Amino acid sequence: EEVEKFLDSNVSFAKQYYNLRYRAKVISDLLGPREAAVDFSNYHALNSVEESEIIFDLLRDFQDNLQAEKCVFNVMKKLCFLLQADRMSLFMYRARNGIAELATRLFNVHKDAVLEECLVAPDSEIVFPLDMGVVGHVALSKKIVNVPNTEEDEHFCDFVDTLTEYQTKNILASPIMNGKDVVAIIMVVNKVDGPHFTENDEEILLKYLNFANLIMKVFHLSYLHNCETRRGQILLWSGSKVFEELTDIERQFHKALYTVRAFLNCDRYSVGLLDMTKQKEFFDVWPVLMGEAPPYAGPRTPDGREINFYKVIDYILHGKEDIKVIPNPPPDHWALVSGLPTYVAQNGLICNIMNAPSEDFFAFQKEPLDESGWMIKNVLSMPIVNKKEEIVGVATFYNRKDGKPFDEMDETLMESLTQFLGWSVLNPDTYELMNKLENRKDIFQDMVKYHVKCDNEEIQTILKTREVYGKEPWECEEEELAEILQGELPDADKYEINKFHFSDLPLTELELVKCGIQMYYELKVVDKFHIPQEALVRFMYSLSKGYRRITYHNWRHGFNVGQTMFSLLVTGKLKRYFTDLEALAMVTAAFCHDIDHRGTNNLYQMKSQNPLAKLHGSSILERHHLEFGKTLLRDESLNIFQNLNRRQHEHAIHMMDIAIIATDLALYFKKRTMFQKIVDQSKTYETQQEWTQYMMLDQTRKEIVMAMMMTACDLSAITKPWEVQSKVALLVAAEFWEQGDLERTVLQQNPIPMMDRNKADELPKLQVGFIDFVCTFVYKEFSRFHEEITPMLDGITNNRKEWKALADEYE
Amino acid sequence: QVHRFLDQNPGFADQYFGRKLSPEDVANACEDGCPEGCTSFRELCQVEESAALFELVQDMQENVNMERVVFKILRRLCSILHADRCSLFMYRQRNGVAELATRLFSVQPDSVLEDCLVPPDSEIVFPLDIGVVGHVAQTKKMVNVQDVMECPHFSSFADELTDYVTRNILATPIMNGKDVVAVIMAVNKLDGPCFTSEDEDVFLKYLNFGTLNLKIYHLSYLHNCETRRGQVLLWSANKVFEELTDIERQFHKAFYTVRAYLNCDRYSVGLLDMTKEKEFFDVWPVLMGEAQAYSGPRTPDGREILFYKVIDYILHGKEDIKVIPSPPADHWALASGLPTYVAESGFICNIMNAPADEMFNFQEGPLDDSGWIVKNVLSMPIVNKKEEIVGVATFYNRKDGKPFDEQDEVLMESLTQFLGWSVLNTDTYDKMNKLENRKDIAQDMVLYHVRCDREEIQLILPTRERLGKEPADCEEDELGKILKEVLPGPAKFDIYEFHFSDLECTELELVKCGIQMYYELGVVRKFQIPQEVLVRFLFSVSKGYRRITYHNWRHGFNVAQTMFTLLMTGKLKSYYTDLEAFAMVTAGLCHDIDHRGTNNLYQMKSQNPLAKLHGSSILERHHLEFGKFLLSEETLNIYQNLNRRQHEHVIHLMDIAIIATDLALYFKKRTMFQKIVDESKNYEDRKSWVEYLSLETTRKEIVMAMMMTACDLSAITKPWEVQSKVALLVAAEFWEQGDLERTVLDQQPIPMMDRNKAAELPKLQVGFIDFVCTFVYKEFSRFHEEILPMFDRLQNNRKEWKALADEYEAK
Amino acid sequence: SATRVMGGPVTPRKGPPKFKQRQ
Amino acid sequence: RSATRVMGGPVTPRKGPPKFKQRQ
Ligand SMILES: CCCOc1ccc(S(=O)(=O)NCC[C@H]2CCCN2C)cc1-c1nc(=O)c2c([nH]1)c(CCC)nn2C
Ligand SMILES: CCCOc1ccc(S(=O)(=O)NCC[C@H]2CCCN2C)cc1-c1nc(=O)c2c([nH]1)c(CCC)nn2C
Ligand SMILES: Nc1nc2c(ncn2[C@@H]2O[C@@H]3COP(=O)(O)O[C@H]3[C@H]2O)c(=O)[nH]1
Ligand SMILES: Nc1nc2c(ncn2[C@@H]2O[C@@H]3COP(=O)(O)O[C@H]3[C@H]2O)c(=O)[nH]1
Ligand SMILES: [Mg+2]
Ligand SMILES: [Mg+2]
Ligand SMILES: [Zn+2]
Ligand SMILES: [Zn+2]
Repeated sequence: EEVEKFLDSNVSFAKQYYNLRYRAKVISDLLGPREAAVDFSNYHALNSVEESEIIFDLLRDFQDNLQAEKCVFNVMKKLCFLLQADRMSLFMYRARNGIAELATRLFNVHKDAVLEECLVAPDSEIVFPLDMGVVGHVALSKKIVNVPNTEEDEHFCDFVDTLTEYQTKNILASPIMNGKDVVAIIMVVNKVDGPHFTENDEEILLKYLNFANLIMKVFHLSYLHNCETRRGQILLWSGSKVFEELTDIERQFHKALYTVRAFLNCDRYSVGLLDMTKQKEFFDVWPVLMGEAPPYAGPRTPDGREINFYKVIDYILHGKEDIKVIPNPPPDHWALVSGLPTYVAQNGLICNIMNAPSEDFFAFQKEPLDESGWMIKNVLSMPIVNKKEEIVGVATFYNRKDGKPFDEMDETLMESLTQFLGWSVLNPDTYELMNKLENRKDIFQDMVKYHVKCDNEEIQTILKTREVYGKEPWECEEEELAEILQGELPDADKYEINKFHFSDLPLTELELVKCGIQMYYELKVVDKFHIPQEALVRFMYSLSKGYRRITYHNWRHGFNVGQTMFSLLVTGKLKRYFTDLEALAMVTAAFCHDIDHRGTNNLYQMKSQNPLAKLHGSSILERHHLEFGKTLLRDESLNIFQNLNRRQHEHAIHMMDIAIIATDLALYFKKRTMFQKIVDQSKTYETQQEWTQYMMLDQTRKEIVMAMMMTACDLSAITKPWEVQSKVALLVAAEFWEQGDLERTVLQQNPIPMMDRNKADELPKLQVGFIDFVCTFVYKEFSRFHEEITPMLDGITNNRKEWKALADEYE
Repeated sequence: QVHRFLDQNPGFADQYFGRKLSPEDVANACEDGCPEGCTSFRELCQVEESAALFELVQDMQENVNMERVVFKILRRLCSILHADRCSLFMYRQRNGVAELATRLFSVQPDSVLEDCLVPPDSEIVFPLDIGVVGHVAQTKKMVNVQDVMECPHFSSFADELTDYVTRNILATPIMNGKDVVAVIMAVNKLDGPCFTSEDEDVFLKYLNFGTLNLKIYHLSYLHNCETRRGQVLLWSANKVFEELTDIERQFHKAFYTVRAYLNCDRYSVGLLDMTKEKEFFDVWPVLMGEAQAYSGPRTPDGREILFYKVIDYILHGKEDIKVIPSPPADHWALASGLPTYVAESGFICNIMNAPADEMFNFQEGPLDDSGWIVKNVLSMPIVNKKEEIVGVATFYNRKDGKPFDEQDEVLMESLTQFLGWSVLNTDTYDKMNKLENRKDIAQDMVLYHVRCDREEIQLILPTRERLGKEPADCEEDELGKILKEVLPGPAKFDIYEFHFSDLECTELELVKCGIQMYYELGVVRKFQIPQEVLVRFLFSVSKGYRRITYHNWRHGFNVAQTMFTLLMTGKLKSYYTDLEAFAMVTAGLCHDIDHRGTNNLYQMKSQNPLAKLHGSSILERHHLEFGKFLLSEETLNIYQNLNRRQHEHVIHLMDIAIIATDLALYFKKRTMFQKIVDESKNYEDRKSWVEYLSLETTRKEIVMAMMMTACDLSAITKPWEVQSKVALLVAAEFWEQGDLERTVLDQQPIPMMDRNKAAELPKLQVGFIDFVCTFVYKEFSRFHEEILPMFDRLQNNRKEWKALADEYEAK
Repeated sequence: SATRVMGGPVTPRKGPPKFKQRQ
Repeated sequence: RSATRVMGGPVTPRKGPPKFKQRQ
């Protein structure tokens, strides 16, 4: 009894004690699967107990996975009792074709209804444009609207009242607002108490719209998140397939659309490619102008081309996947019958169509195309536009997989896809420019080959097969060709082709060509590698034609370098370190070293921005000659190395790249020290045979020796007797003065005294400066290497004496 | 006081609380008739909880009340679970490893948000294998620990760090359907053994609201992140397809445009070198010991890791973008070594708390000014479709100070994946430039071999002998005076007659006559053609023709001569102006302009680059192309003194004239010319007909297109002595192509092109005459009576061949 | 159904279609 | 001060070699 008084006197003390132990039990019971203990089969104001139970019941619908429609309907049923309204409805906000509309989702909701009796299927949808009555007014107003008395108070519509044989006099609606965009509109119609709705009902609606707003907010965000995720995947997957290869437009578009077929969420969709021909040829225009054929009168693209779908790609995803490509589709093709792709190509506008059969503007198929009864219900068509604002194709997307019309999110998804495809038309354009540019290059390269390759009439000046046997060279046996050449080729000893003082002045170009073939014979490489005689003669003659008719770098310079290399191997005994295969490539590389020399320096190619300069950033003319020399060797009739096996061919080529590029003076000035080390080390061996055997094995030092030997041969004109040198000089200076004039007129630059005509009388001073700076090191070391190349050093020393004498006279 | 009594008698407590309460309350309690809701204070708890819970529902509706709502929930969750503290750990994934970082810490019922919100730099991070939080987040189920000591996964990091010791732990994972958002824990203050089963149920039912607010927050963040990624891919693709550029410009454009969506303080893009091997001269120094082999890091492909350019983006306080050509090793982005490490491994690196990282060297302290220190770094490799790392992109401090999470990793990885794939647009750009350069070089190489040089032009001009000056230094009157003394008169080589024969003239004489034909037309003086250009152009055209049996320079001149004699002798000049006669003769000269000796059918069969480049009418488009190319040269441009209108008109005619030489077009447009002839017959006199035809453009083109066909086949109309010889040259060319098809293509040639059927040459010639030649010359003779000699001779030739054909039939 | 429409979605105003322009 | 008693860095009990993501 005492405790009873203590609890009863201090009622507050009994409160938090109840809160301490009996509060968890209350909350757990209330939040569990319980139904509100309020007599909804009545009409009265709710006290705190009933109000709390209604709130708790609405809170109980916040379970996982948030079924949006069921939870909203539950709020609607409670709002029926609280607001004393008769029926409630919900209008989802939707936007297609840029205009907004409201589509019914829940209709005829009363306090004694179920979800199935009020849910609205897409086929039973009622669509309200924003320019209509109270439903449209609320969406535009974004504020509670209370139609208090009757329908004579502006912006009221009678369609649904006639459609549903119902009468609406009292309306109180409010929009569900997701920050700045309207998601749905909730509405009440009529009121079974008497005179409409009071401000209390507006407060009740606002109070209990908090739960409905949260449910729609989750539903709206999940849909937005899913749509944006699909757009990211579409762009990524499309980019992956676009950049896989460089292919034409039909192959590229087919790959991209097929890959992203999962994210589009459509049953069927097809793409029609328009012809891009803007102008016809003259012979196709003549019949029209002369009246033979009537002019074109069909629809035209905005840029001014005839609308002609030449290829249509069809994707079918009904359940039996099928992809077809139709060339020249018939005008009654199922995709093109409606005329919508033609309309899109004509106007270039994005088209969104709901209820395609009921659309009278386009002749859509009202019959089931498929045996399963696949109606065409929703269609969305947009044009594919390249960077020139021309229409490349029309992409059409048919019924969605969920049955709902294409809203603003579907339009944005496919618009990004068509924007990406329209941009990616650049790749097929480059691919078409690819084949044309490659074919044009091959055509011109074949044109050069004819102008340089020796023909059947010119080869008879050396082979003379017609006079001896009466047959053409390609019919004569190798023994017969050898017998003719033996009596035609000049004698090596008589012409002194293996001497360091040999002069080409009293010989003609044909005699130089005959000499060149003889040097190949004297190396015993024709029989060893089974080089065909006709190919050898044709190759040497084509080399004669390849060299330009310029002052110094003509074919005569090419032979003198090649002749010197032959003498260095034979007379200089530098062949003792090299194999027969290498000597064959080394001599051949010398003959082709400055093959298509234009008479201009490497630095000139830098300054004039020649196509050679852009192609070869490094040493230019050395690489250009190497490429051209290989091109001549690749031809069948000119391929000397055609009888060499795989291993020998690459080794022969490898010597050719190094030797030809070694002719650059920039490379020589960098590696001249390494050659000095090699020649210095050569003196640490007891016998010459020991050094030789070491040289056959090491390949890096063989290449460096070969690279230096190219430099010695290239400048070998300085070692010739004074009579030959005095004419070779002033013959290359003429080439330098021509380039100097080119730089003055073309580049508006003052040339160096080496290139200047005004300093012609100062030339001998530069030659001494040239000998003392470049040529002296080449031959001083080589003469130290081999005692047999002493005449080269003796020749240049004599020449420097004469040039110095001339320079002394000038001073 | 009495609390221990009512604890020991649960039956009394339930009985006392089951008693109804008097209307007298203690404090407000929203007493709307709720004193006896089936318990003494259950309704009081019902109303108070509903009012508090509803206020929370209101809070989530606004926006960013996530932390505020959760804190209020945890404040209310405590004191009903009697937990001492309540905390919230957010779930995030970096580097593929999930972490749980603290957002809210110990929450007493009297706490405030400022005392419990955890700044990102002050947060505690746990992995999934440490603590009960990892246990909860891995199994995705509730964990109730009745004693911390017996727990096998408990971690004492936070216990020692703060000061508090934990005894009972109750945690749940807040579930977003499939992913984990957060973990909520309640700790201690049970005043008993542990958390009871009634606290187990209340925790889940009460926290369903917290799941709702966290689900909205998580969805909003996910929706925002996906939106940014979609825009990044769209804007990046827009800039990639703008044009074909190199990797430097393309990466700079894409990264600069998405700088807003990236949401980073700074980020730098470093580009790696793409050279695989080095040239021979770069390998020699390391082989002879002059240099040491590379010992630094290497890419997985095997390249030496060298950054040949670094693009720096600074967005912290002022937008500054720098491009460093040679980035030194002390560069702020590179000094860390992370970009070097990424290039080594190719792994996506995400770093939290950079100054506390010991693996890399992040400079502890401020970079530049304004105290900008590195806190969070994210680096990914840019990899092309060939699985080669072309660059490394490093992203620095997030703009909101949070560590880089999974959403950021996906955002930048998609950007780098897209930009890595788009290297193909840069590889194609480089190969574009090389093909264009190679084509331009080959064109120059062709141009030299076909153009007339200084020495060869002295065969027609001799300016050196007569004046001592080069042709480029002579005035027009002097050049005209010498040409008059050199060029033959109109009465010497029968240039005005239909029976002209070139068998009595040399190639140089044909060239001189060709220049003479231009002089007789009067186009040189009227259009101001420099004489040197005219002579060079004609000589160049002579060189352009190959040295083949029939389609050689002699055939080219014969066609031009017949065109000249058609205009002047045939009186077809009446319908054309001097400008049009200019184009026709020139188009006649260049109609077989490196014709290769084979027809279009062979080009299709042999798959020549001509067949690939030109879809149809090959070898006429080629002849048109090369003839235009020769005229484009400055020294060979005879149209260089024609204005834009006249130049375009002449070029337009040459396209029509040269292409119409194709026999396929002549057959298709044969009847069109016949109608034109018939329209002439409807007129009364030539004066009226001339005035009508000289103004119509389409009719003149068709007539002129037919003139080329008569000129091309003009050898038939030649006298029998000329025709018999020419027909053998044509047969020889056909037999040569017949042999080529038999050997190269292994195809049986037609009887026209068969050596074994040479005895059928007379019979086929008659068939040729009766099928092709008869129509053109019959109508032209009908059109103009001056062309009648050609038709008379054609019939005579047919009689001669028929006599031979009948003779062969006899045997 | 609830909206008393079996066939398809219905709109009070049926006029010439309005189509969206490209971005 | 912060309720976590941690200043200037997100400390972590996990000590070891950092693990980095691999490309997809
Ligand atoms: C006899 C005519 C005078 O000609 C010259 C005048 C001066 C010089 S130079 O070395 O001192 N300055 C050139 C270097 C530049 C750049 C650095 C400074 N310097 C200004 C050399 C030559 C030269 N003479 C040749 O005989 C000769 C060549 N050059 C060549 C090219 C190499 C295939 N071949 N051949 C056979
Ligand atoms: C000299 C021996 C050839 O003489 C001929 C024999 C027959 C024919 S053909 O009516 O049969 N057309 C060929 C059609 C093919 C396909 C079907 C049957 N037929 C075999 C033409 C010619 C002919 N003779 C010429 O003199 C002559 C030309 N053709 C040509 C342009 C030939 C590109 N130019 N020139 C000057
Ligand atoms: N006939 C009918 N109309 C309803 C119902 N629920 C809401 N409404 C709305 O009543 C509105 C009256 O005219 P509106 O133009 O605002 O558009 C009408 C309907 O949207 C319902 O259950 N039946
Ligand atoms: N000081 C404090 N410690 C907490 C709080 N919540 C959890 N902890 C303890 O921190 C520990 C870290 O994660 P555990 O799984 O090891 O178990 C945790 C609890 O023991 C809190 O709100 N404050
Ligand atoms: Mg050279
Ligand atoms: Mg022809
Ligand atoms: Zn040279
Ligand atoms: Zn011809």
